[PDB]
Amino acid sequence: TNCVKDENIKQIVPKVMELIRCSYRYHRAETPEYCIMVVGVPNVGKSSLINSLRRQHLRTGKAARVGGEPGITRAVTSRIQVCERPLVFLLDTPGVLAPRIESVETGLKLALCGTVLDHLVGEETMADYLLYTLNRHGLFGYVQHYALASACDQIEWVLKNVAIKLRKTRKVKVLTGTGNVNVIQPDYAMAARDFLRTFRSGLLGQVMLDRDIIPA
Amino acid sequence: GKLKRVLSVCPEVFTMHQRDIDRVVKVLREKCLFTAQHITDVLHRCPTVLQEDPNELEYKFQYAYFRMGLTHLDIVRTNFLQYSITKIKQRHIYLERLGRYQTPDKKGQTQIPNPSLRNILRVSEAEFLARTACSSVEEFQVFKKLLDQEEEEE
Amino acid sequence: QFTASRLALQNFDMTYSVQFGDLWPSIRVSLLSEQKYGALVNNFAAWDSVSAKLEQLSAKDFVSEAISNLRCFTFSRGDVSRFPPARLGSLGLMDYYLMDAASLLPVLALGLQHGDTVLDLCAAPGGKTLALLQTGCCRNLAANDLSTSRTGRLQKVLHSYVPQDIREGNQVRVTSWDGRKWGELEGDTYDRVLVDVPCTTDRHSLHEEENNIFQRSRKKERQMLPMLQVQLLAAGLLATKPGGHVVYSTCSLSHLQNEYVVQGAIELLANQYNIKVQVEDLSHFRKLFMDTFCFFPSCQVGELVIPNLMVNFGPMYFCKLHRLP
RNA sequence: GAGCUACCUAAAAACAAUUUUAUGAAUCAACUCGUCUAUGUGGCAAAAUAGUGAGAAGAUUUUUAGGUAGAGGUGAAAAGCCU
RNA sequence: CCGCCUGUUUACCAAAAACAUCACCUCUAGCAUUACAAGUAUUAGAGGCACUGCCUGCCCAGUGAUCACUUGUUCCUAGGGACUAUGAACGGCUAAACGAGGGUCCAACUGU
RNA sequence: AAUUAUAUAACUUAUCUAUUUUAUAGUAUAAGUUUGAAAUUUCGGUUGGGGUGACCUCGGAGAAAAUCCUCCGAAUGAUUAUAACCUAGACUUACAAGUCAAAGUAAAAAUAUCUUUGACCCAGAUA
Ligand SMILES: Nc1nc2c(ncn2[C@@H]2O[C@H](COP(=O)(O)OP(=O)(O)NP(=O)(O)O)[C@@H](O)[C@H]2O)c(=O)[nH]1
Ligand SMILES: [Mg+2]
Ligand SMILES: [Mg+2]
Ligand SMILES: [Mg+2]
Ligand SMILES: [Mg+2]
Ligand SMILES: [Mg+2]
Ligand SMILES: [Mg+2]
Ligand SMILES: [Mg+2]
Ligand SMILES: [Mg+2]
Ligand SMILES: [Mg+2]
Ligand SMILES: [Mg+2]
Ligand SMILES: [Mg+2]
Ligand SMILES: [Mg+2]
Ligand SMILES: [Mg+2]
Ligand SMILES: [Mg+2]
Ligand SMILES: [Mg+2]
Ligand SMILES: [Mg+2]
Ligand SMILES: [Mg+2]
Ligand SMILES: [Mg+2]
Ligand SMILES: [Mg+2]
Repeated sequence: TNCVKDENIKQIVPKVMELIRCSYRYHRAETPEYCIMVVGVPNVGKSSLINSLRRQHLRTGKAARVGGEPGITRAVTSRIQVCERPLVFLLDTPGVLAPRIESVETGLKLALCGTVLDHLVGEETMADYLLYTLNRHGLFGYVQHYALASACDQIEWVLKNVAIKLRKTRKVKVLTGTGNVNVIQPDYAMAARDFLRTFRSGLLGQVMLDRDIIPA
Repeated sequence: GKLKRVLSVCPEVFTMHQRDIDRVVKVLREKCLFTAQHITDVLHRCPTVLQEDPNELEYKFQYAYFRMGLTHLDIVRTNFLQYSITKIKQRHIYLERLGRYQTPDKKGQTQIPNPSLRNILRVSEAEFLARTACSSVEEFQVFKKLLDQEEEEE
Repeated sequence: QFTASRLALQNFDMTYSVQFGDLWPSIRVSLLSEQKYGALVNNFAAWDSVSAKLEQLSAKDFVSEAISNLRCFTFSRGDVSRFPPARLGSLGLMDYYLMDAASLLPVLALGLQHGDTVLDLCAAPGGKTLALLQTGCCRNLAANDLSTSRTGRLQKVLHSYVPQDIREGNQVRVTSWDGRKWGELEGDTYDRVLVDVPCTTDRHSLHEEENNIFQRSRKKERQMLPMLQVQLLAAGLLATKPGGHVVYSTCSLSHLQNEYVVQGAIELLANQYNIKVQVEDLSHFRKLFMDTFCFFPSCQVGELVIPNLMVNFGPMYFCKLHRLP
């Protein structure tokens, strides 16, 4: 499903109703009102799905606050009307990620997707993994958005160029033999934040992370 | 042109006493809450409304507004007031009891798509039964007699 | 806040629509429309008199036409004409009983034989008892009802119609005791027994708001109906003598309350009490009375009466059970 | 009872310097307001002080006189204001 | 994330995401000597609502084609006449700018 | 919500004018009808917090003279041999209401047989 462009969001309701048919309902067997729950890791579009269905069937609009940051929906809220003819109701729940993330790579792959707030994983480390994956997949689309000539495999080098392209500078305390001196420096951190953003928007190419480790 | 059609269908528009015209118009304004433009549309589109007595036009409008869940625009654009009450009740009630029609609820929603008002009334009885309700002509005649008895008891 | 009638219609649409498919609308409108009454003469005082006057009214006895001792007058197909209210005869007995014609079909299918003993496990005001006691020629008929207020109605009807002499003798015996308990009281006693279990009363449930089974407070009882119905049918199955016949009657259209209850009673009786009940074919019944009735034949066990606007004589379900041993 | 406050009518007044696509633009005084913190809590004060902040040629601010009165008035609706 | 923006508000616990706001939309009114207004539909009043551009498309008798029959509506009695003559509801976002708004991050800075 | 409602706005009949061959128009008022600007008054009781359902009077039955204790019914009809008046003494009972009844007299020539509830005021129907 794509929720910004409302693609394939019609097929969900017929399938969802079909599954309920085959199953049992017991306590709620007599109720004509269908309620269902959306859950997942944060920043996957759970709240978007609610609004997108709401406008494709009920044609009213946005009912759940939608944001570009993980962790916007805080608690399980009240019911929100989503459809009319089937009359399905959707319950919205806060994103829940995991107690343990299995492999650290599993945690990098989620950090790149925006599931993890980049500040408790490190912007620089996430940037290196992004470059590592982007080069292996052959999608050298970050050398045209940002002029990088032959391209590279060192995160420090590529981050240097993009910082120059964006004319960003910091005053950073560097620690030398004779003491501490504040030196104007290219903004590596700001470059990493912007470099990840273009990847998230999609202008750096179409990527399937699980292609390599779990092709199956 | 609007006068021409009105004069042909309702020749007595000029002859009718002032009271009769004012009552019909006032019913449309105070009681039916039609806009100024719609009043002209209804009078021009269905001139016979002037002949129809007051307190009977109001009942028909409220029947559409409340029981059938229609809006002012739908009533005007379909010439609902043109038809007779008997035809409206016979066809609507048959569809409702059949379950093929359903009042818009408080939210304004209907569980099943309601048939188009043009299909309910404008079309012929044979097409209306065959297509909108998918029933038999004999049942409709029996229903009409059964409905008639209830009105007497009512 | 949906009313009890609203809930009944709401529930029926959810379930009956699936069960009956394309036929649900026709049934839906018929149930909501006014019912059709079939006049049943009292025989006795006016065995001929009432028949002549009703014939002048153009009503025709369908039972007599079907045979072509119960004679019930009904109007022609699609005729909406009503019946004049029943009047007291010169001899002091009522001319006729106006009741649902389909309600009399289970009695006609019970195959009463002369010199028999009959029981109505739950005949509250039912004319089924009146039809049974009328020309049945069944010795020592018994009536039992869970309630006492409705038991009063039964005596009223008997008093108005049945002459004192027939009723005065113990040949008619009225009781107010639990139907399920009755099975233990009189096992293998009666040749023919009619069990009309409490049912969802679909037509009355929609029309009547008061004492509606679909009320929120009575939800507990409404859910428990299938269990209670099975118990009553089993008790009657115990009571009937070896080789006896019993008919299970239900007003509702629910598959749960019609097919599962009868088969459940058979299975429970087959296991706990080690008795085998073999059903008797009723297909020929559909052919006989198709003129004045319309039946949904698919039902594996029993015959169901579907109300249609042409013939609004539904709703009734009745299955004939013969005790092989 | 509108010498406070709300809105209005009449007659008046004030706005330096610096930049600007020339303005309900920018920087920032006078002036208007009152963001955040500490103090004060019978206090200097029945709402202040000290810092820190917002606007500052405009839907700006301010002065004088008049007007609308409680079943009411006024209100860029806080059911806010009318000693 | 929220609100288009500059503005406004609970004097004395809330300055805000609330109110107003240009723009857009709906409804009412064909008129003069005290308001509206010494005005007149490009006006005035009442009220709603971010604009911008982009989508969805309620809907407007049928069938043979300006044209014939069936409908529809009325009457006279099931027969006989008379008469028809773009756009609702919605949305996703100009997309920027701006903010003593509410969250978050980095750098620096420090007696936190 | 109940009671009102010459605030407006319509109408109808009078009244008053004109005209008119009975018609029109109008209208310092009265009586109606329709709208409702407003006005006045109220928020029964039992129900963990609610939501909900319910319940509030009387009769029958168990516990056995307690209970939010457990059941059935009634706001009855049927049945008729039609069942008067008058009057000791008692029951029950806060009050109110509700029961039984000898004697005497009078109709006839066995009682009604099954087994319940609503006061006062105020309105009705009659001879
Ligand atoms: N490209 C793209 N972006 C999408 C899609 N669906 C959602 N998004 C983006 O994801 C964000 C919205 O996610 P949201 O619906 O809040 O997800 P959530 O899981 O419900 N939020 P939370 O983390 O608080 O639990 C926005 O940045 C939105 O543009 C999609 O189909 N495509
Ligand atoms: Mg002043
Ligand atoms: Mg200056
Ligand atoms: Mg400025
Ligand atoms: Mg400033
Ligand atoms: Mg500024
Ligand atoms: Mg102000
Ligand atoms: Mg407010
Ligand atoms: Mg408030
Ligand atoms: Mg703002
Ligand atoms: Mg501002
Ligand atoms: Mg202020
Ligand atoms: Mg304050
Ligand atoms: Mg502020
Ligand atoms: Mg403050
Ligand atoms: Mg606002
Ligand atoms: Mg702010
Ligand atoms: Mg730091
Ligand atoms: Mg006393
Ligand atoms: Mg005596």
